[PDB]
Amino acid sequence: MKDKVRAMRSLLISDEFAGLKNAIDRFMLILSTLHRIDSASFSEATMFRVYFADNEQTLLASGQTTKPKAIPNTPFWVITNNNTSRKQQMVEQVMVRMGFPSDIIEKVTHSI
Repeated sequence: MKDKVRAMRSLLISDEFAGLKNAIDRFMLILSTLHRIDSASFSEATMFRVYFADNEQTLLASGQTTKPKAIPNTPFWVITNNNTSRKQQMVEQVMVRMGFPSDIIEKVTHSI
């Protein structure tokens, strides 16, 4: 887990992440990165209100105004009809389930 923590820390100080001025894109890059780091763990944590799916329609079936969006470089979709607080909670839920320690989770969610 220490190397996974290191990867999330590396994201937070990366040029790509720093350049993002909007919460939605930071949210998305965080999710993409979590999947990159451990796709199996990410899959379990997200497929476990429904926030995530492996297709757009499932999320539209949950609600027509959920504004589902594809998580880049993954097979997954996430609802985006939400504020930054809710985005933070979603990322926390995922990262807790994937086994991350709270310290890095706080830094990652605060960055959204």
